Amino acid sequence: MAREFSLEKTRNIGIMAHIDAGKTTTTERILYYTGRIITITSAATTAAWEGHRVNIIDTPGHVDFTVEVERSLRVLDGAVTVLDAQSGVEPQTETVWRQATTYGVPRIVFVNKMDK
RNA sequence: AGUACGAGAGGACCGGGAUGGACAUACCUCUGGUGUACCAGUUGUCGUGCCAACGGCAUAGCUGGGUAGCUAUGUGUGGAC
Ligand SMILES: CC(=O)O[C@H]1C[C@@]2(C)[C@@H](C[C@@H](O)[C@H]3[C@@]4(C)CC[C@@H](O)[C@@H](C)[C@@H]4CC[C@@]32C)/C1=C(\CCC=C1CCCC1)C(=O)O
Ligand SMILES: Nc1nc2c(ncn2[C@@H]2O[C@H](COP(=O)(O)OP(=O)(O)O)[C@@H](O)[C@H]2O)c(=O)[nH]1
Ligand SMILES: [Mg+2]
Ligand SMILES: [Mg+2]
Ligand SMILES: [Mg+2]
Ligand SMILES: [Mg+2]
Ligand SMILES: [Mg+2]
Ligand SMILES: [Mg+2]
Repeated sequence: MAREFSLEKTRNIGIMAHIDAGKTTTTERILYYTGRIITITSAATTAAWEGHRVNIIDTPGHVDFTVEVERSLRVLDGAVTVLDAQSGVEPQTETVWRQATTYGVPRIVFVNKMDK
């Protein structure tokens, strides 16, 4: 009938980072918070945050699996680049950053592992 | 401590615990073995005059169990600090 969320409230985002940076943990926490008033599977997951629809795609970090990053950045609108606090930008962080730049995807950086 | 290291794959030193193999030793409470003067079942035959009950011989006649002792495959202990 009528779409439950308008175009102005849609966010198609991908979580990308170097290996072990915390993409899966971040996605799990995001899903938990959006679902409270968690198994991560499938290409994309749909959730709601503050009246906004959020499609999340969690990407792999290894350079061996750059296909997933490519095929996700192709269809995504925004990206969250996760950085390990102790090491900052790492080689696969650079690789995913260049892929996002090639696809012209806006990015927000998130420094995870501040407690480490 | 998935820490140091490592692009990644992977992946520690040092330290702290648990639990084994093999070996040694003591020991029989347990699990089992043996257990020829323990209990019981049973065949053939000869006896105790006969019935009943018993004895001899047949590998301890054979068979099912089995005390102590002696025992391992069983139970403790050791090579720690
Ligand atoms: C985000 C996510 O879920 O990544 C998953 C999904 C993932 C990207 C996977 C790695 C790999 O198997 C991938 C390939 C390319 C494998 C070949 C084909 O089967 C294709 C169709 C297949 C597509 C995707 C797939 C299944 C993931 C992954 C990495 C696993 C980590 C390892 C560390 C050493 C051992 C491996 C992860 O957990 O990050
Ligand atoms: N100390 C700490 N560990 C984290 C944090 N986020 C994730 N981790 C852990 O670091 C590892 C990161 O792996 P994962 O989240 O799967 O990351 P991915 O490789 O980017 O998908 C896992 O062992 C997590 O438990 C964080 O903020 N702090
Ligand atoms: Mg992951
Ligand atoms: Mg004994
Ligand atoms: Mg005894
Ligand atoms: Mg005679
Ligand atoms: Mg008679
Ligand atoms: Mg004779």
